[PDB]
Amino acid sequence: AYTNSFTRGVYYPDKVFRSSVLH
Amino acid sequence: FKNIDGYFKIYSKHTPLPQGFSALEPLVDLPIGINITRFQTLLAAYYVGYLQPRTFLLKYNENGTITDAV
Amino acid sequence: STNLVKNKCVNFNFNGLTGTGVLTESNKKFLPFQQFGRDIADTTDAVR
Amino acid sequence: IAWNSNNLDSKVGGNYNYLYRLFRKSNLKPFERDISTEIYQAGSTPCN
Repeated sequence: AYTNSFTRGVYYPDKVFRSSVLH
Repeated sequence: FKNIDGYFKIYSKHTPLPQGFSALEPLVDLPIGINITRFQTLLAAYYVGYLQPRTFLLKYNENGTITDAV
Repeated sequence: STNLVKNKCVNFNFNGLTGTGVLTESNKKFLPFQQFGRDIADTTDAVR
Repeated sequence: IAWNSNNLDSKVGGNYNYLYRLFRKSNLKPFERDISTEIYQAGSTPCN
């Protein structure tokens, strides 16, 4: 079968805190 | 799950495939290195998607969490 | 290791990274896997 | 770190218990190990 991944699979790429930044 | 120079990273989240955003905090990383070209599952229904090197624009909100991406 | 001094410009060394500045109590919500804040200029803004 | 081991490693008669891999079909990645002992085929005739 098949399904659509709408907006899934997003993970924090590094162990660095960040805030109000569009990295 | 992914493997880079042997290092095996795992990320996960408890979400109570729907819409919205929910970033996956890492839980474990296995620093040994296995040449992996297979995958299985032991024990229902599940999903599978693969990963490609894709540049992303991440929107860290004020509390420091990924709330949206491009 | 030494003691921790806040509200004063000090020559800090956390886990081997040097620097200089004033240390303060932060309300930033580090998640258990994060050890560093980071600035626009790749400057450590906050630490654990 | 490298340092000579003539003191114990080498003995009389030929210490052939320390191996190396001479032929490989192509080059390597950084940091990968090959425990394969399979024969190396130079021509087009299978050896099996």
